[PDB]
Amino acid sequence: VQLVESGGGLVQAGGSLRLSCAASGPTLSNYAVGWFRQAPGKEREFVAGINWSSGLRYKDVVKGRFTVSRDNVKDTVYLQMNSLKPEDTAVYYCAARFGGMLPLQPSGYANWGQGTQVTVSSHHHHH
Amino acid sequence: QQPRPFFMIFFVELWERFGYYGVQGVLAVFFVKQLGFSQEQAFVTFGAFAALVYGLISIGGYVGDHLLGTKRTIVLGALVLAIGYFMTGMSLLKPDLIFIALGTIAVGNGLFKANPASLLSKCYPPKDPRLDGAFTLFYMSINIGSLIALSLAPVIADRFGYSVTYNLCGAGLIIALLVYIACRGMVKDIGSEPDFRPMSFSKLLYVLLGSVVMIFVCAWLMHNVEVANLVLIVLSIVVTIIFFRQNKMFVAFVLMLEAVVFYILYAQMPTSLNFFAINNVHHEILGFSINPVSFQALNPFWVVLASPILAGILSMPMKFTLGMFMCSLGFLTAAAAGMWFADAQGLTSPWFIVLVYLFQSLGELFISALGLAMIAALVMGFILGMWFLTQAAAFLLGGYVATFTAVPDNITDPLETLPVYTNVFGKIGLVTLGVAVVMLLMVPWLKRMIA
Ligand SMILES: CCCCCCCCCCCCO[C@@H]1O[C@H](CO)[C@@H](O[C@H]2O[C@H](CO)[C@@H](O)[C@H](O)[C@H]2O)[C@H](O)[C@H]1O
Ligand SMILES: CCCCCCCCCCCC
Ligand SMILES: CCCCCCCCCC
Ligand SMILES: CCCCCCCC
Ligand SMILES: CCCCCC
Repeated sequence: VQLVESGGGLVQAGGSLRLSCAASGPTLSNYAVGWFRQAPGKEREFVAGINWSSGLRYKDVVKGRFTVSRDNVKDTVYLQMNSLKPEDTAVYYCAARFGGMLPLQPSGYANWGQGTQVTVSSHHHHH
Repeated sequence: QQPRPFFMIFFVELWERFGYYGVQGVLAVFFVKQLGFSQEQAFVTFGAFAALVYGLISIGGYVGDHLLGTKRTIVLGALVLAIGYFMTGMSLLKPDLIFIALGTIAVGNGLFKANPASLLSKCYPPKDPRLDGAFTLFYMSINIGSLIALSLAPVIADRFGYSVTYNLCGAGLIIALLVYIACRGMVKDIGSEPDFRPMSFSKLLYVLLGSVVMIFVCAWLMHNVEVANLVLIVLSIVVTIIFFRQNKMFVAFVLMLEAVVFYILYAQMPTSLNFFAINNVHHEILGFSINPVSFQALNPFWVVLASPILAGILSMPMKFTLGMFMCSLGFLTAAAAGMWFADAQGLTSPWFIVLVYLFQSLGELFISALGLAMIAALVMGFILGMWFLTQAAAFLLGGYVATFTAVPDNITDPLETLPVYTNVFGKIGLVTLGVAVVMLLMVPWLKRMIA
């Protein structure tokens, strides 16, 4: 019913970061967990998610780069973000909806994490 | 307002129904999530469970009337039921137990179900005016227990696990048993004839042997639904043949077929309508988030509110017709909500499901409350057997119908599932409307035959 996100931070373009979502009283096992993100000056948008029975959904621009997965022993859902790009910079939220569906809009989800800042710098080493 | 044993029976019934609906409300989800069944397997296995639960009700009236006594059979049924619930809770340690545990619930239900009502009838002198009201309060008791269980059991299973939920079902049976034992003095001169002679241990052993055998047969049938299907098919065609060989019975036959359609539809609440709420309805109403499995509680909710009102408010075949029209409208409302009133993300307002369940519950109050009561007005033991057989078949058919809405476990987009639900519910509603119209047309001839 309340999700705790961890694992945000600052990373250079082309790097990787892993987000994790854990719940407290309810078992996250019965929930589809969607990851949303809100960039500066735009709306929350669905990024990626996993339903209660391992079905996956992804936004087009993160396919082949982000992987959502679930550890049902630790009752945790993970977002592994590889090949990160500056335009992936946003506050990321996990959201949980009972069952097998991952709706695209925030109103489909009742339970929300507080949000974790992810920043991707164009930084690269000097040649 | 009522005799003292009325309140004992009211509360025994409440707690027994609480245990049963605690299982029913979560069972299809338990199959899918805990046992890894596909939705199709889960729906047909629930259909088999429900068929056995319903069909075995025929045994408990005979056992209570003629073998052990009403009060003894209430006690025995409650104990077998409690054992079944604790066995279901144990099935999480021992998964291989699950079918045996469900068979124990089915058989326990078979022994128990007919007997509290029989007992209640004997609490009143034979032409007492309060009987009708007492039986309406009895139906409300069933649905208060069901309302509490269908509301809370999914929440409990989500927060503490299935073992706790099922053990609490068992605990509800234990406290029904405790309230009976504490109030035993209120029914010392109330019972069937065997209740007042010493218990025959011969008959008790016959009942225990037959019960254990039935528990294993039920387990097998629920594991192998493809042969439960043929068993009920051949039993149905055969009992139809022997009914046709042996005309107030013909009206009983057509009313039985109408009841079959009703139970096919009623069987959708824990299966297809349950997963429809899960997948394609918003899980928030009046600003509160809820577990969507709890939406099943809207059926007893509407019954509890509507049974007094409709008690305050043609005759037999027209009431049946009205109920069939109500059920048709419940499913047409579901279809319409999905076809025209969904969000862009594929989700519909829960107020449409509130209305779906209002329609379905009104159908219930017109049909199933007032069915075998005036099948008993047209009629015997053979027709009771056929009644329970055909309605068990209806639950098997209902599981099969539910499979047309089954969603593969990899689907995650509500816009993929919504047209499946809408196509199936719309076709159910159109067929049921057609059946209601033919019922309407036959009402005058039927009503003549009742004369
Ligand atoms: C239409 C019938 C409605 C049934 C009424 C439900 C009874 C109330 C539940 C017990 C008290 C509330 O306890 C809790 O509260 C929050 C907000 O209320 C609800 O919601 C929370 O838990 C449920 C299941 O555990 C999750 O599906 C839900 O997304 C989560 O946010 C649940 O209902 C209940 O788990
Ligand atoms: C009211 C007396 C209780 C009788 C219980 C006897 C149970 C006999 C057990 C037979 C085992 C198969
Ligand atoms: C190996 C799993 C077998 C489970 C059998 C459970 C039987 C318990 C009897 C009370
Ligand atoms: C009134 C006592 C009923 C006894 C039935 C118990 C059989 C195990
Ligand atoms: C009584 C109708 C049975 C239909 C089986 C397909």
